[PDB]
Order: sequence, then C-alpha cells, then structure tokens
Amino acid sequence: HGSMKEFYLTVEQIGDSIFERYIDSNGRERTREVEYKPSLFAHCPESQATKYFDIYGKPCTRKLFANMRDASQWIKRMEDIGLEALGMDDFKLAYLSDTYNYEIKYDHTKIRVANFDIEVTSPDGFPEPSQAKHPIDAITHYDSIDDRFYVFDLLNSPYGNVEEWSIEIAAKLQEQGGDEVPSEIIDKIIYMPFDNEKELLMEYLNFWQQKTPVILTGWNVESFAIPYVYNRIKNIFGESTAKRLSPHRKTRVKVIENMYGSREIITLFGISVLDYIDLYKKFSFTNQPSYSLDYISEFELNVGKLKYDGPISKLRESNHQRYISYNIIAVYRVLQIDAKRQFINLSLDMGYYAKIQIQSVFSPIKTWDAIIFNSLKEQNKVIPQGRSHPVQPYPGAFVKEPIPNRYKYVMSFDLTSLYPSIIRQVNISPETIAGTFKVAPLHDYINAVAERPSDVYSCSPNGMMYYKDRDGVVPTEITKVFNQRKEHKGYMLAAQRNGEIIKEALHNPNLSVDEPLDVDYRFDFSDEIKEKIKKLSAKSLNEMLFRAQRTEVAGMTAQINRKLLINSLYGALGNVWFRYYDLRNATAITTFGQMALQWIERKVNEYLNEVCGTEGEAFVLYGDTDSIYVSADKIIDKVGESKFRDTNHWVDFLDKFARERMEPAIDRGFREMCEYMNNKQHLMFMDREAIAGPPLGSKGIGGFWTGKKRYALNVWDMEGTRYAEPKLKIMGLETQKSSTPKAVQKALKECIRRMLQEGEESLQEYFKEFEKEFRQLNYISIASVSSANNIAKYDVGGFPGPKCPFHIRGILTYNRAIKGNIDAPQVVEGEKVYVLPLREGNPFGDKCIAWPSGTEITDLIKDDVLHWMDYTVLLEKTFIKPLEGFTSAAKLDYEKKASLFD
DNA sequence: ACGGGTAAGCAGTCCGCG
DNA sequence: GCGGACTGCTTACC
Ligand SMILES: Nc1ccn([C@H]2C[C@H](O)[C@@H](COP(=O)(O)OP(=O)(O)OP(=O)(O)O)O2)c(=O)n1
Ligand SMILES: [Ca+2]
Ligand SMILES: [Ca+2]
Ligand SMILES: [Ca+2]
Repeated sequence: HGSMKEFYLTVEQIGDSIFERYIDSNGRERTREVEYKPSLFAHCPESQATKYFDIYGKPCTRKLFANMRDASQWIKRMEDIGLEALGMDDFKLAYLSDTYNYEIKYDHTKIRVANFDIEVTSPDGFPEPSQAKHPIDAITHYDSIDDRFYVFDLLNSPYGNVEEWSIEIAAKLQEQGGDEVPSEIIDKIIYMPFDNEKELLMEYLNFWQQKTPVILTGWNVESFAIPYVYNRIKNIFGESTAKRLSPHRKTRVKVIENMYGSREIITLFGISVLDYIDLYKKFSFTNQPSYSLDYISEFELNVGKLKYDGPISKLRESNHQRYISYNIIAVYRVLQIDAKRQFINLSLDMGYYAKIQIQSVFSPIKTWDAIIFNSLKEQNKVIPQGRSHPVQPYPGAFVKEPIPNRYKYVMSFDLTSLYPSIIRQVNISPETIAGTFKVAPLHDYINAVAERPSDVYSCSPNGMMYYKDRDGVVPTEITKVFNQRKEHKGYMLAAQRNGEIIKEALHNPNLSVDEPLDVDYRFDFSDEIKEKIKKLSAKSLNEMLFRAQRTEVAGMTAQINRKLLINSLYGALGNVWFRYYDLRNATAITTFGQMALQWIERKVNEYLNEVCGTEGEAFVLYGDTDSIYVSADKIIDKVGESKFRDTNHWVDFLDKFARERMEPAIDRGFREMCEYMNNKQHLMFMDREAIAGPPLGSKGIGGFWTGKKRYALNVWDMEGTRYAEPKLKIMGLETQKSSTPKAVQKALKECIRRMLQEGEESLQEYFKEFEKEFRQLNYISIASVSSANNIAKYDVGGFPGPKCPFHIRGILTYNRAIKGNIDAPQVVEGEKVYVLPLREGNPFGDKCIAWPSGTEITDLIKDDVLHWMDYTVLLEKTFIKPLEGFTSAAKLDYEKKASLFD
C-alpha cells in the first residue's frame, strides 16, 4: 500500500465533540466523533521560556483543555479579568489544522457532490418553505459518484392524479411531441414513481442515508428546496425523522423573519451547502437583470427558454410529462453551467488550501484567518485574540478628473495585482510595523520633494514604517496565492490568443468534411497546428473556437477568483471582524497606491515631453487607482499617415513603442520610487494593456471620455492579444449597466461603434432608424431593470409615500392592479423587477409599473400595459439622454443641424 | 458579523425666485 | 412653475 493520504470532507462541532466525515487511505468514506482537546495560550513572564511566542515575540504558555466548552468558559473568564486570550478560538479549524498537518492533495471523484431541485405544485401562489403547506410532487437528485439522475415522481396528489413519465417521449424532439431531454443523459436517469407523498419522501430519506451528500448544490437550494423538504418532512413525520437530512442528526433553524413573513435558514450539520446561485453572484463577475435558472442558463449556455402553455401552477395537471422532463433538465442545466464556470472545483481548491469547511469559501475573512493561522502554527507562533472595534471610513484610490473629449489614439498601461504587490513591496503585515514618521502632504511625495521618510525601514506615504529585513506572514501568504494566479492567467490569455487565430481562420472556411484538431488550448498554438487550421471547415473551426472559449472561461474563473481572494485580504485589513484588522495597514496600501499612480503620471508626462520634443503638455488624460491612459496622437503625428499600410501597421508600431521605450522608462521611474520609500522589493510592474484608434482612413473618432469612470474605446490589442476584429472596450456607460433595457444596450453600443469606427454621418443615419423603428420592439426588450428594496418602507396604504423611488412606485401600482387574486406572481422584497412608464390617464392610476424580472407580466394585465406603455418617455429617458451624454462629450451631433443651407 | 473605497446618474423634495 | 442643491437609491469601476 504505497499510496494516498487521508483528506477531510466535512467537520462540525456539537458540544464537546467534533464530527468529521473524511476519506481514508484506502479511499473509503468514514465518520468519526472525537473529544478534541484544544489549546489556547496566555502571556507569561519573559522567563518561563518555551516554544510559543505571539506574533510580536512576546512569550506564551499553552493551556490544556479537557474539552471545548471548558476552553470557552476560559475565553469568557479571561475577558471577565481583562487579559488577552491567544490562539485559534474556532476549534473546527484547529482540529482541521492538527489532523491535516500537510498540503492536502485531494481526489474529487471521491467527494459526493449532489445536485437537486424539487417541484411543488401550488394553486395558492408561491409556496413558503417555512409553512410547507403543499405536497412535494417531484424531486430530481444527481449524484456525482453514481453519475445518475434519481427521479422521484409523485403520481397521486390532492392537486391531481397523473400517468407515469415516459423516458421514450422525453427523448424525442419538441418537434416530435417530446421534451428534448439531452440524450447524453437519457441513459443516466433512474425513475421512481410513487403511490403517494409519504411513500416518496420515506424512500427519498432512505436514499439520502445511502448516498449522503458532502457538497450539496443546485439553484436556490438554500432559500427554497432544502428548507422546503426539511419543513415538509418535519410537518408530516416529525422533527426526529426530519433530522435524518443530517448524517449527524443535528440541524439548526435560525428564524430571521422578514418585515412580515417567516423566512428561516436551515443548516444541516455535516453537509456543506454551496448554493449555486450564491457561487454565481460571488464568482462570475456579472450583474444580471434576473437570477432565474431559465435566464442564466440562456446567457451562459445559449440554450432556449424552455417553453410551455398555461401558467406553471397548472402545469403538472395539464402536461405532467413535461413537468418532470423540465425538473430533470433544470438539474442538468446547473451541471452544464458548472462544467463551464467551474465554481465547485474553485471552492474545493480554495477550501482545502486554507483547511476550512468548504462553505467558508464565501468568507474571505474565514479563508484568510485559517491560511494565516496554519502558516503560524508552522513556526510555533500564537495568533492574537480578536478584538471589538468601531467602524471607520478611510481613503482609497485616486482617480484623475479627465477633460471630457474624444481621443483618437489611446494606449493604456496598468500595474500588476496592485494592492497585493504593494503589500509585498512594502512588507505590510500585522507584525512588521517598525514605527511612524512625520508625514508631509501627499503631493510633496508625488513631486519628489519631501524628505526621505526613513533610511532603514520600508515606508508608505501614510506615515507607516515596516521592517525591511524579515518576512511578514501576510506578504508571504499572499505571494503564494498570487503565484497560482499568474499561472492560470497565462493559460487564459493563451486561450484567448488561440481563439483569435481561429476567428481569423474563419474567412478561409475550406469546403471539406473534417473533425476538429486535438490541442491543449492553454498553450500558444505551435506553428504546425497553425498551418493545419488554415485548411479546415466552418463546422470544424467553430468547434475549436467553442472549445477555446471554454478553456479560457475555465482559466478566467481560476485567475480572477484568486485576484478576488488576494484583493480581499487587503479588504479584510479594513474590516473590523478580521483578527488582523488595522487601518494603519489598510491606509498604507491605498495611500501608497494613490502616490504610485500620480508619481507615474508625472513621470510619463515628463518622458513623452522629452522625446515627443514638446513641453508641459498633457499626455496622460485619465487614470483610476492603477491605470493610466495615454494620448498617442502626437506619437503618431511624428510619422503621420506616412508609411502606414493598414490599421494593423500602426498597431504593430505602438505595441513596439510601448514595449521598447515606455515600459523601460516606467520601470526606471518606479525603481526610483522604491529607492525613495526604501521598500524591500521592487514590484511595481506596469505593462501595457489596451491599444485603441479609428480604423485607417476612417471618419471614426477612436475613443471618448464623458467623465470619471465613463469612457469607450475602439481597441485593437489588449494584453498581447491582437483582435481579428476590433472590440469595443466600454467602461461605465449605459451599455454596461444591467438597469438599462437590453434593446437599448444593443442600440447605444451600435451607436458607439459607429461614432468610434465610422464618424458622424454613420451615427446619425443609424440614429434615424432607431427612432422610427423603436416602437415595435418587444416590451421585455425595452423595459428598465432595478433591484427592489424596502418596498414595505415606502408603502403607506397601497400608494407611494414620502420620497418613494420610481421603481418602488412601480411595484406598488402592480400590487394594486393584481390586488385580490393569488393566481398572479408577487414581487419579492430584494429581487429585481422590470419597469415601464405609463402615459397620461392610464387605467393603473400612475406614471409607471413594475413586475419581477425574467418573466412575462401576468396575462391579467399584459394587454393593457402593452397599449399604455409610453415609448416616447422610454426613448428620451433611456436612449436619448444617455446618447446626448456621449455626443456632447465627443463634440458631435446625432441629428443633422439646422444646416444654414436649409 | 462574516473584503475595501470611489464615483456616476436617476429621481424626489424643498426651496428661491417679479 | 421650474432649476438648483441636497439627499436616497441603484449600479457601475477599481
Ligand atoms: N474587487 C476589487 C477589484 C479591484 N480592487 C483594487 C485592488 C486592485 O489591486 C486594484 C487595481 O484593480 P485592478 O482591477 O486593475 O486589479 P489588479 O491590479 O489587482 O490585478 P490585475 O490588473 O493584474 O488584474 O483595485 C479591489 O480592491 N477589489
Ligand atoms: Ca491592475
Ligand atoms: Ca486596471
Ligand atoms: Ca496587465
């Protein structure tokens, strides 16, 4: 037996015992109960010397505890006295650290990941899990070990009796009277019909004991499915039987009970719930107009809506065959989405790295508390007691005020992982604080005028001095996560570059039948592959393109989420629930960044005045925290439309000017700033990102800024990737906002593409056609979106109260128009909503209306709102005002002037 | 309780203004 | 009868 080391699955604390589920050395799943004996520490005199020193070198003495409750009355007793009680007071983590004293290398094929969704017919409307009034009438449950979809289908219920489900009919196309259940899963569905609900649940509980999930997921499974099936079994069989959903027989019900409802969260000891919706909100870097599975599915996977007739509420009685097919597809849908985004994998990686419960990957603070503590166990150090602190504003990034205008030629540069780098460069840590110095005003450091803070320590322009010689835990531990990011980024950019090869190739689609190639898209297509691609068919290239984008999304996920974590350690230092919170360090970081950016603004202005020849002229037109945006018009003039054959030539050129002259200069400038602050290590690595301009010989303006955080740019090269066709990089404007209607986002963007690529005549032409045709766009397409908070607070007898938002006012008028009948869907406090304006003297008695997003409005009122919609207002408010924004800034009109020729 | 600050633009109210 | 300054709210950007 020359083989693998054990690895935990879950862990819990009940009283004076730890409940752990793990995978042993022969790969079998197990449970133990352990009366863990923890150790906390206390200071002692300089003399009682030993192993343990706090992070400041103050000696400490370790204390046996008999059990965990015994060590907790000690932490309370030490506060009753008023001395610091050191050590890790979350014992699940100490236990994990004690048991798994090594880099955990873990096998996912051995971890049970279950994915489920239920269906619960209600003619009452939305079925609150806290009550669970209504029968659970279908469950689908996918198990990653077995690799099967277990279907529990209830044929008999007070809401209707139905025929068994046919897997043959599910397989067939929609077009053949079937449900289009993906055939790569037909062979994996185990189907189980049932007499009656009781019999189905009892069988589901027995199924769960045999195949108890470790990671439990699915869509919206924390706030609906789990608590509904808990409360349901609890109402029908009793708590005892309900507690079966826990492998340890412990649940918690914490009440948190709306402004008037009964929403509880239910925790199942010994299971790690990773609600995919929470994973998606945290790790996907999107902001969506709706978070229904239909919606997100169609966004991530480009699959269809998933249609049907009648309202979902009467669906099981009318087409039970589809009701079940749809439940199965929903579960698979989440799998399809996880196969793209890979957030489960992320979570496992991250979680086993820190040695935490996996559901603690939602908490950067947990995540770092544990990494840091593991890193300090190692050197026999003892961690601080966490302290109460009052909350406190403090300053962040600098942002240059730009002159609103157009900018023909732009070229950007940005610093690598800024704040993480600053920590590394400066050696910022709880335990590396040397002292302070007398701080001169910020600009004196920017202008390289103020006295050198210190000769011996590493400094930040907020007055902090750090030990330059030793190693900080934080810097150390952030360097390890940064190095993993570097690598996954590499794969992702490669993947992106490889995709542009493929897109170029798609104007030579070679009339032929082939299969796609066999390459590893994380690495730069070696020349022989590149030559092979030039001969392939569309069918084939297209399959490679799609495979590349899945490889790149994979890498994006891994990369941007380590960026998230490290930037989140920075954040934690400004958050009072973090054991190492310190505004001294938070501000050392932001203030140094303020300086860094401004310092290099001054520099880049200097160098480009020297070499361009001119003097005291603005070359940096904008910048945000780590960014600079340099006007390259004068670098181009220096040649002209002389020997530039095509759009690519000057792009080749600039790429070359930046890489061969500017980044050398920039490195010189920052090396000098590091000498000034006497930092530990030079890590201000500013390289080039974007390269933007009109196509050659165009009327296109290349770029514009309206104000801070609001610009567009027509970009030909980004971080080394040369685009096949130019890509708009729009930051801040209305095209990028989830609040603005899809159709206008589309339109506003095509307008921008025209301003930037095909001057003023192109815009005005297209604008004319948007104005005429705008009125027959589908209403869902031209509605606004808003989050819906504090509805209750602005109610006041069915009507708008003092200071009531337009969108909240919208819901109130919905609530008035569906008043009475429970048939129609309710707007949920906190969710999102569509929003249309209404004309003068409409039947709804108000100037707009709102319904919950991702849906068609109720049929009840649909035909009325469609005919009372105010397109006039729609277009002025959401298209025109924004457009005037963009064109004012860039010195342009969208409508032909009063010619004076006339 | 459970990463951070910065900043834009929309709408509502309350006030000055022949 | 309406514009601007202030404020609450939403959603972007690092
Ligand atoms: N959610 C975020 C995003 C950014 N930032 C801060 C920390 C970043 O270091 C700094 C610069 O932002 P960037 O968006 O340019 O990201 P980075 O510089 O960290 O990494 P990179 O540009 O290599 O992707 O802004 C942050 O604190 N939190
Ligand atoms: Ca950066
Ligand atoms: Ca940046
Ligand atoms: Ca970069």
